[PDB]
Amino acid sequence: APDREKALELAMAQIDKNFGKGSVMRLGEEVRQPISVIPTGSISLDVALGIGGLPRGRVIEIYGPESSGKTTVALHAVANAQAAGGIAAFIDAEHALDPEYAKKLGVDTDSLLVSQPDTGEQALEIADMLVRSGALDIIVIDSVAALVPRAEIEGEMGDSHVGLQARLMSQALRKMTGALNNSGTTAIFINNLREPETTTGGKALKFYASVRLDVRRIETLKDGTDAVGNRTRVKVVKNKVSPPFKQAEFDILYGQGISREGSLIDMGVEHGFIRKSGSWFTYEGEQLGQGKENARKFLLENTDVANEIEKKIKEKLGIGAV
Ligand SMILES: Nc1ncnc2c1ncn2[C@@H]1O[C@H](COP(=O)(O)OP(=O)(O)O)[C@@H](O)[C@H]1O
Repeated sequence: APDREKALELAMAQIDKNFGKGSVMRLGEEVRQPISVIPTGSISLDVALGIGGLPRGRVIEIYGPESSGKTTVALHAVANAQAAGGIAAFIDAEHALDPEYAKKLGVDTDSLLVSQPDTGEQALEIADMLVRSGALDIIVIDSVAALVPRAEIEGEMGDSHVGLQARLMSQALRKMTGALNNSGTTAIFINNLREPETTTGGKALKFYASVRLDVRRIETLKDGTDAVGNRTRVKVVKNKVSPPFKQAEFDILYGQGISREGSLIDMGVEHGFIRKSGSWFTYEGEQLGQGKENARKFLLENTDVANEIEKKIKEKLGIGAV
């Protein structure tokens, strides 16, 4: 009488109809809902997400230690959203943002809303007010930790020293998500997890997110033996719109953003478009140079190649039709 796959498809169906598409899913599954998305600025991370980038109208949490490449992504995400003619807001609570570096990643700074809240309540509340005007495509809150409650800010005693900063973050997200879905704004929270919850407030963010990225630093790019950039490693630990747990890597050169050419090489090799004699890179017969850097340089100067490689890697995977 029983047929496990039949009874299982049925189960899953009911499950998703009760809690939302993606509440349960086979990892090897290949999602075909192309969503609305905001390119991460990293082809690999975009593919890692399985949907081409950050989903729209969702709470995204990008965590990791200082200098791991988080902000940069966050910024690239803002740049891509703006080229699509979208409006961006930046709830700054750290006062670190280097707009000069931002423009370099393609961000139109003169049109970027910025706010520098006095208290945690304020910060979130200002983000909420903006979000629910449906004008914004993306909003970035720098530093989950920085959202300290007002009571703590103003001199207030070690009396009523409850876990209020996390309750703060729960109530705020309880109501913002609603707006975020209707508005379609993607909200990236930047949780610098460094130095019981991930920064006190990220405990409630662990559940409200639709996507959580574990940004980490893994190597220092040198080519020979000198300071150039660093290779980041992102892990999609949570993904409610596609099979989670995938991993993507990329290079961020000092003063520049996520290296396109760099990626192209990586993405290329793992897909046999570009062959890597051991320590020499080549493409369709053409020699790119020894050392990932000479090739990087090669592809930067020979804009024609790279562009056809991007084509091939894209053709094979996505950013296409549906
Ligand atoms: N203001 C800046 N000027 C030059 N390079 C920067 C700047 N900000 C970030 N970078 C580059 O981006 C890399 C990652 O930094 P970032 O992602 O901003 O730190 P975090 O992980 O705290 O967000 C840095 O190692 C550097 O290569």
